[PDB]
Amino acid sequence: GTILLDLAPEDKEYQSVEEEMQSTIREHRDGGNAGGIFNRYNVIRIQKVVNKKLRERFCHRQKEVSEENHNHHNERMLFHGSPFINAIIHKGFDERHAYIGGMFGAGIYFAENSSKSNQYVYGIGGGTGCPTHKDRSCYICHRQMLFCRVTLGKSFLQFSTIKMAHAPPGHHSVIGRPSVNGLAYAEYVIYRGEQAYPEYLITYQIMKP
Ligand SMILES: CCN(C(=O)C1CCN(S(=O)(=O)c2cc3c(ccn3C(C)=O)cc2Br)CC1)c1cccc(C)c1
Ligand SMILES: [Cl-]
Ligand SMILES: [Cl-]
Ligand SMILES: [Cl-]
Ligand SMILES: [Cl-]
Ligand SMILES: [Cl-]
Ligand SMILES: [Zn+2]
Repeated sequence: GTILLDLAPEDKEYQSVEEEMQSTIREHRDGGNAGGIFNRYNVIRIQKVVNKKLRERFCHRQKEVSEENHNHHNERMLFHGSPFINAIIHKGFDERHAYIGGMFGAGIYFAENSSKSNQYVYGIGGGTGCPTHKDRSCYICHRQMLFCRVTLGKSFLQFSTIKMAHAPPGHHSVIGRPSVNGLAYAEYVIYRGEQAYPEYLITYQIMKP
């Protein structure tokens, strides 16, 4: 039931998304190992993901969370990267595919920094990089990430690794927060797929500095 609406680069909605993507790039602690060395993307395409059933599921859950959290669903626009974008835009996020070994356990991970999500596009820690050149810093091959609506509800703030299966009691999400001698950039984790909607599909390259 998914329809992808291609946005014209002249569209202000396209430009809004690209601006968020470009302006949230950060220098990463790993010197570029996972996601590559760049300070700018070349955006190839931005598509709006239209899926009535997925939207219904997302909205139903958002209403529940809102009622459970003093009428604040705390929706945030956040980036997601993984090798599973094609499945996500058709069937949604599915925590049954999330396993307990992750830094914050069996959840679906999002970032406020696009360059953090870019570290996951080819796998955890960038995997082995692009299929053709096996280069995590490939400047040739195309990449995709999502810019998603994410229902956070009441977030549990976590500063170090804790492998949990579900949000803590009374909460709807976990935020891995920067701390001294800890994380550098925030990571946002939900443990129910229906708390995210894959609003925008971005096709891009990283650019060589
Ligand atoms: C960013 C961290 N991260 C995730 O959050 C994963 C969470 C689970 N997802 S998921 O979107 O729910 C998901 C995972 C899937 C599939 C089909 C196979 N999958 C397999 C084998 O996993 C579909 C989806 Br709809 C994809 C995103 C991740 C990212 C890259 C690689 C891996 C293993 C996990
Ligand atoms: Cl416009
Ligand atoms: Cl980092
Ligand atoms: Cl193309
Ligand atoms: Cl829709
Ligand atoms: Cl897939
Ligand atoms: Zn390549």
